[PDB]
Amino acid sequence: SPPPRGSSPGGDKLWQIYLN
Repeated sequence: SPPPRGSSPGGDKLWQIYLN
């Protein structure tokens, strides 16, 4: 998922579910 997080809605959403 996009590293900056808050640069892509789905990116941050599936970030917090993937690395978090």
